[PDB]
Amino acid sequence: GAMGRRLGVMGGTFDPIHYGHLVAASEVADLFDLDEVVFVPSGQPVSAAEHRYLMTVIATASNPRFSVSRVDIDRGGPTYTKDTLADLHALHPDSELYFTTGADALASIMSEELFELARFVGVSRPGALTLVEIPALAISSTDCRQRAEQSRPLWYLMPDGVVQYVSKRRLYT
Amino acid sequence: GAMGRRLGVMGGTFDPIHYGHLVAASEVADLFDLDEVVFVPSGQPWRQVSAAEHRYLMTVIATASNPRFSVSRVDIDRGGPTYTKDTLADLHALHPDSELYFTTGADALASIMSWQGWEELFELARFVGVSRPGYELRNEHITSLLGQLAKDALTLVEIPALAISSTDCRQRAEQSRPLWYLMPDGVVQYVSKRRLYT
Ligand SMILES: NC(=O)c1ccc[n+]([C@@H]2O[C@H](COP(=O)([O-])OP(=O)(O)OC[C@H]3O[C@@H](n4cnc5c(N)ncnc54)[C@H](OP(=O)(O)O)[C@@H]3O)[C@@H](O)[C@H]2O)c1
Ligand SMILES: NC(=O)c1ccc[n+]([C@@H]2O[C@H](COP(=O)([O-])OP(=O)(O)OC[C@H]3O[C@@H](n4cnc5c(N)ncnc54)[C@H](OP(=O)(O)O)[C@@H]3O)[C@@H](O)[C@H]2O)c1
Repeated sequence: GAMGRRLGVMGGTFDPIHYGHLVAASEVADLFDLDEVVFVPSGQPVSAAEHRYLMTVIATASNPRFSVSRVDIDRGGPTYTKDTLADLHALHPDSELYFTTGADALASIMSEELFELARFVGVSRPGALTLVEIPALAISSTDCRQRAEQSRPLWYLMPDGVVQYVSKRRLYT
Repeated sequence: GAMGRRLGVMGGTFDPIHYGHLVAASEVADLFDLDEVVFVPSGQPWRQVSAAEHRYLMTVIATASNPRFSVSRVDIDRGGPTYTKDTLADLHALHPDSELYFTTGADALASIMSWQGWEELFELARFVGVSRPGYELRNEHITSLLGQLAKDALTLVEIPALAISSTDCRQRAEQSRPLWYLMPDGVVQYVSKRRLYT
């Protein structure tokens, strides 16, 4: 990008992924001049990992600057962000890494050397380490699961392909 | 539908249309058992908006894939300032056997409720005010007006996705910031190709 090789790392459970996440990634990419945003579904932080992976693949497929990595899922065991960053650094060693996730998740992970590996960006609804406010994050995976539980439509909260994956695999019923 | 023939009427300026609007229409359709939602881009405002045809076309682009959404020209072709009374009369004439459910933003519905002659609107349609998070009615006259209304005549529904606003979209466009995932791809491209907020 304009500020050198930079890579977003969008950590999350994504159960399900939705337009709030996609908007957040898109915004964070623009603000920090990122070349790409790798979505990394957590292995073990909840639907099976293959579902969360495929929903993320379906959702990001059409964007040339988004991709999905299985590094946390394929590692096995609990998911640590130091391992995610190590793996992604090994793949893109000439890029500066920008780890992006929900601000609340980011408030907990800091319970040290993580800052040697990456810059951290916390996203939330409004109200080194940077906080970015995203109005579309009023959409949440919790509402999405409840709507699916109650048989209410998910249209326009997420890509059609993800609306259909959730319905076809009966994910939250 | 499950409670009879019902048509959603989704009234707005739509400058631009966004996923908020589309989520709102989809949710109200489900909540009120509506067979169809007709989007009605507004004509002249009561303020500078993009030309009516742009707003018409973004709305067509955005609703095309949905079998239950359509777009009407009745307000853009009437001319003068848009009165929802005229919208409803026109749509009533066109869909004589449907109960109409006029749906718009809660703040706009309050303005409609402030207009002299509001009573005759409820002879033509039921009303749904869609609000975003943090919405509060701060009008004691309008609050008392709600008590004049029959059961199910007016319903308020909070839609988290209406945090996305047309005002924020126009600002993002003005600031060369991406609109991806706030609105359908076709609408992002329309805005860019017609250079709407430059
Ligand atoms: N020890 C560790 O290294 C450790 C510990 C905890 C978390 N983490 C990491 O933190 C990340 C987040 O974990 P999680 O999703 O399981 O947290 P979570 O507890 O499921 O969610 C916390 C909040 O963050 C939001 N959120 C999560 N991921 C997001 C994203 N990428 N973009 C925007 N909002 C997002 C959530 O909204 P939605 O529900 O709508 O997504 C929710 O409001 C993962 O990469 C995980 O590996 C690491
Ligand atoms: N006296 C009258 O009969 C009278 C007077 C005024 C308006 N109206 C009618 O009221 C409707 C709204 O007018 P407008 O768009 O010009 O109002 P507006 O002032 O531009 O909108 C006020 C608020 O309502 C939201 N909103 C508008 N239409 C919406 C919709 N269909 N669904 C969800 N949120 C919506 C707006 O969000 P966004 O910016 O994101 O859309 C904004 O937060 C139109 O059909 C208009 O003809 C009638």
